[PDB]
Amino acid sequence: HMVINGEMQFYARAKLFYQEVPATEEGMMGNFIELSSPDIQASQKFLRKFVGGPGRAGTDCALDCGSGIGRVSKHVLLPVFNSVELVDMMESFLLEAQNYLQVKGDKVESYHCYSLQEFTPPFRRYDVIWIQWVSGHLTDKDLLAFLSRCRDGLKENGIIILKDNVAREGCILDLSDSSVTRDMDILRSLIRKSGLVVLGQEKQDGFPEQCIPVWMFALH
Amino acid sequence: HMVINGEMQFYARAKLFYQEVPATEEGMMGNFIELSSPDIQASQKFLRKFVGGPGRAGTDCALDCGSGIGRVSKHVLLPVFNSVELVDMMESFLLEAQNYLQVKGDKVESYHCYSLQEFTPPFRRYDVIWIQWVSGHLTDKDLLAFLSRCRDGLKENGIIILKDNVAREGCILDLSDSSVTRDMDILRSLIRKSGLVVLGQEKQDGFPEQCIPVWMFALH
Amino acid sequence: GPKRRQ
Amino acid sequence: GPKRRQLTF
Ligand SMILES: Nc1ncnc2c1ncn2[C@@H]1O[C@H](CSCC[C@H](N)C(=O)O)[C@@H](O)[C@H]1O
Ligand SMILES: Nc1ncnc2c1ncn2[C@@H]1O[C@H](CSCC[C@H](N)C(=O)O)[C@@H](O)[C@H]1O
Ligand SMILES: [Cl-]
Ligand SMILES: [Cl-]
Ligand SMILES: [Cl-]
Repeated sequence: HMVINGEMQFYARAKLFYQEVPATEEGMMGNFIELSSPDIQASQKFLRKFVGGPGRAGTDCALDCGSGIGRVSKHVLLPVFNSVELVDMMESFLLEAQNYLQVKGDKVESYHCYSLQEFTPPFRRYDVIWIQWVSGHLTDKDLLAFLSRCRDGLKENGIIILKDNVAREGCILDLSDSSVTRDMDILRSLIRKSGLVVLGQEKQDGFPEQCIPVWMFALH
Repeated sequence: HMVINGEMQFYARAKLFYQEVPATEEGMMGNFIELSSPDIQASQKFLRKFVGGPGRAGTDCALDCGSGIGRVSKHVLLPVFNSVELVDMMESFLLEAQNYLQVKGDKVESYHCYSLQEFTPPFRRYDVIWIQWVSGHLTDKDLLAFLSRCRDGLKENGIIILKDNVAREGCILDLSDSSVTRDMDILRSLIRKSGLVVLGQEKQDGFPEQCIPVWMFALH
Repeated sequence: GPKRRQ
Repeated sequence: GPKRRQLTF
């Protein structure tokens, strides 16, 4: 398997990249702003399948990991959960979130400014942990560790929702933004080693074929 | 396998790294100066197997790629070839090469200050093209293309000598010096795709277990 | 976010 | 040049 040495340079380049990313929806989507609306629609449906019900994930608390300005929180999490917490490494994005979230912002418990590879989700606190388009910014070693700590942050019947780009074959390391586009097999291996099981799995439809496929995973 | 996007960042970081490497044999060896002597002895013996006599590479002209200050030129190439050319992206190393290659500098035809991924070797000019401890600084795409251009630079019966670290399993991307350490399957795959075949190959002896293995390849 | 293919 | 070998966990 491929391995990345010198993480210090990896994470540092990512911060320099995001310092120049506008705190707007267009910034979050990497100039694929037109894909935000189908992303929201598919996520809302996927979330409804694993939340609310007997033996299903509760609706009390959620965590938005790599939240950016809170695009996912505003349109997916805050309508469903009583309180949502955002965590992101860019304080400029967490600051703008208070504007962008508008009324839904009233249900935000806290804005945590942390890098995920240094963050420990509070123990047994969340019904749902949402990890969207940020797992590629962690090395395989750091992603494995973070998923394990997320699992410990789950309440009873809690789940982790992971949504990200997944290559059909062969990984891509983008040094411009310090991200790894993993493929299906290596991503499943990392999920397995972390002690998590795949509950549900759906490919994002309606996205242009020129884009890397996007997948949603329900994990616990 | 792995694909690297953002090649601009990759090569820029490597120049920043080598700007702090001292223009000495110890600097060329990444501080492993104790390994320079067994490296040179194995390279000398390996070269003798493929040079001189009918059907084998001539002794008139050699190209030293990623030469640094000319460690390989001084101890391996200049005792054998009538003229040697050095190519390296670092002006500081090539300036020092002129002083470092004192006793045999009269046989050094040129000091080319260029990056290998931007360098076109002259058509059918070289009996031997030596590529040691620099192929890891080129992306797969750029190394593949560079090896194809080197093939065109060979005179009839000429050969490419590739010497580098070969990972035991999987590839290692090191962001501190902008290098990729490839395993044997990936390396042989790039040699093949470039239109070259392995005339011979030999593992470096006398090297420590604490270091990645080193291999020599004769290509034509 | 979304990224282009190769 | 030479590099130290990495470990696999
Ligand atoms: N190592 C890291 N730790 C925490 N956050 C990170 C991170 N690397 C990148 N990020 C954040 O991850 C976000 C990726 S853009 C995605 C934003 C949001 N998940 C959405 O779907 O709209 C950016 O806000 C960036 O600041
Ligand atoms: N893209 C590139 N183009 C040309 N030279 C490069 C390069 N990337 C790294 N180098 C050079 O490759 C050398 C690696 S140190 C190895 C030096 C020499 N081959 C020896 O064995 O003694 C450095 O001098 C560095 O300047
Ligand atoms: Cl599973
Ligand atoms: Cl190894
Ligand atoms: Cl090991």
